[PDB]
Amino acid sequence: AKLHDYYKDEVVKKLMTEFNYNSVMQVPRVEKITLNMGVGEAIADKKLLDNAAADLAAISGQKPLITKARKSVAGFKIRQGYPIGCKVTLRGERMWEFFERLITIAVPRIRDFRGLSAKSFDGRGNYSMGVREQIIFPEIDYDKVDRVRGLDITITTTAKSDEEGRALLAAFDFPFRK
Amino acid sequence: MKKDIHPKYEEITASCSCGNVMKIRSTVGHDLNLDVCSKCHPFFTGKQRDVATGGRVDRFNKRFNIPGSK
RNA sequence: AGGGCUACACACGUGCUACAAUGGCGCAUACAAAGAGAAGCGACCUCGCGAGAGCAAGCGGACCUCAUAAAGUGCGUCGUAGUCCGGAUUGGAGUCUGCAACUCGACUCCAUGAAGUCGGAAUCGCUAGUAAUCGUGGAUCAGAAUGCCACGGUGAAUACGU
RNA sequence: CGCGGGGUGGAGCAGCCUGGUAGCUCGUCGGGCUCAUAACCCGAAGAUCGUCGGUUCAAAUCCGGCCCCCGCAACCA
RNA sequence: UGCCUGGCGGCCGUAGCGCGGUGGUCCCACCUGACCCCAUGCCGAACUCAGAAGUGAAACGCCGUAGCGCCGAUGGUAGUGUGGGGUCUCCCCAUGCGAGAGUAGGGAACUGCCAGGCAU
RNA sequence: CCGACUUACCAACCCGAUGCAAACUGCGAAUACCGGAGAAUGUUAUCACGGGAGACACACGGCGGGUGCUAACGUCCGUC
RNA sequence: CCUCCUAAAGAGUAACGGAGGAGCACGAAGGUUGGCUAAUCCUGGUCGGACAUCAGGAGGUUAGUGCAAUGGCAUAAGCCAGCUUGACUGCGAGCGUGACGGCGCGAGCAGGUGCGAAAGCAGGUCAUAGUGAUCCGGUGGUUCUGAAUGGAAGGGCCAUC
Repeated sequence: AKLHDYYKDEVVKKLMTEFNYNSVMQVPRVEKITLNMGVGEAIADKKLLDNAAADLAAISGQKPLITKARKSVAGFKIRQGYPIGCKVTLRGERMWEFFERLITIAVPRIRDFRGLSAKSFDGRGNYSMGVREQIIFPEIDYDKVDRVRGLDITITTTAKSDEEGRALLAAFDFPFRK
Repeated sequence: MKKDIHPKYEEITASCSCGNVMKIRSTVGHDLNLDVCSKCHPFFTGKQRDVATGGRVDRFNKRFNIPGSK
């Protein structure tokens, strides 16, 4: 995982020293990147479910855990235990390797989106990147029956607070949105 | 490490760098927080004349009458 | 001055282009009349896929030019398949006329490419150079015709009977 | 009971035995007729053939069961 | 005998919570690597496996702390058996029983078991 | 149209106080109830199974409470 | 017929008293093993409102529970995945219980079975509801009888409509 080798070799000392920390798991350490993707229900025949499956497929090769509408209450309606969003809690060291393009030069894709700010990660250092447009692997075809917009990417952190959050996400590199 | 899903993940070795080491990133303005114009450069060539006609090697000083050619 | 006159959901009157195999597709090939033109029409030249571009004779009009009629013919070609018709739409590039082509232009061009497979009830025009069809030219016109006006090709069916 | 018979575009009717097709009429919404209106004529729209399943190029139709009605069934100590 | 971690406890909010401070080969976590058992409605994060260094940070023991939760007297007080009265579904009086809440105040825990380190 | 320099203005969560309950409890007597050990008294009362029944139409009164107008020489139950 | 109260701290308790429901659903919604933890509000967010999903936090059961209500629960009883069919037959110590009919509950025995390394478990469903006495007839089993004898009907016994 070269981003995480960059963090092991270069960033851990940069961050440790500059923030004056005393122990290695006191120091910042970027954890468990997760995603969602929320579908406009699954549709009457489960076709927007297929659309969850190929979009996940775009940046995790797996299958979805697939989250279910536990309660269903107001306006999206019914079933109260049928499939909805598309979560992946990614693999470890490999997930950190994914992190080599997974929110670094994910930029030729980006057109703006509501996340990625060095002010509006939560007051707990936890954040969600809703990307819209798929990263690109280099293989054949670009007819995926596309679901144009997808993927809230919820990065998780050894972070409890504002200061560990902007340790990450900003000057760990890649930069936040300017 | 469950050995039975996830079929690819890494195989180019993640080459991207500038424009030039497979695919693009360019400048320090690599945060791409806007859309696509699809309409600027080369018509806007760095200049504001939008296709004057085919090249002459004369290009005289002032004025004319086209159907008299005198 | 800028919008609007030109909107668009929809219904109606008129003309357009076609639905094909008498045909459509390519090359080659033949014979029109009538017109308009000085601040206009504008060859030949050399470029340009094309529109056009630029250089410039010439014209003052049976002289030059707009301007090469086209369909038709001749051979190849497609083989009834919404196509090799039709090409509207729509993207991009391009030419152009002009204070200015976005609302709202004309035109080239490349790509893509829909409806239409003879059309209820109803309904119009037509007897002869007429009908049908092919193309030409001009007035309005800075530019901007599918229409208007006129021009000529090829050129018919039939009206028994009131 | 057992038997028979029915279960059609909003509504009311066509197709039914080797079957081939969703028809007709009202009601709709637009057209046509006449100087205009009236009615008249007309185009279009409007369905799983109550349900499931078996077959042929063919099931609205023929077969069982489901589900739903209805006629008869002088049947239940 | 003492100090400390851990397993198994007794008892099971005076035991808990917050708050603030402390500790690392003794053990315990996190912890790195997952090849192989095994495992993820997907995910070595979890479960599981191989294991040092890092590290006491987070976790967890420990220590201080009454903010909180909690326990909580004494007295009085309502209610009540029975027995007697005035009357109304209302109390007094006899004598027994006598709360709940609040108050003073207590209160951050005592305790058995084997093992392991350390002190001795 | 976003949002906020800008609170001038509203009532939710929350906070403090205060009251209420048949079908409310983080709390709880008296008494009644079960079983146990012992003292006393009690013509064994009680307890088994047999002969014989009458009975199942009760009201005011204290005590507790439903209905009712905390009406009824009401009504229905519990207790005495 | 079921749940609360009246109903007086055992519990039975009455009224055209007060308030709600049931007349099944069940082939996993049962068993067993193995695992796992809610409502709710807030902080941030691809479009959903922060009020369908996501991560985090606060919360600490206020959710869940096939179907009222009451009790229940975190060993979950709830949520899930495998294997599985103890929704076992014969019995049944002892009892709460009802005038009776009758209803309920149960360790263990014996057999045969499934899960589990295993101790262990399971004789349905977390509990209380989901029903119908006898007669007659009906189908099935039977090592029971089967009017002179042998067989048969018929009847008995058992299973079930």
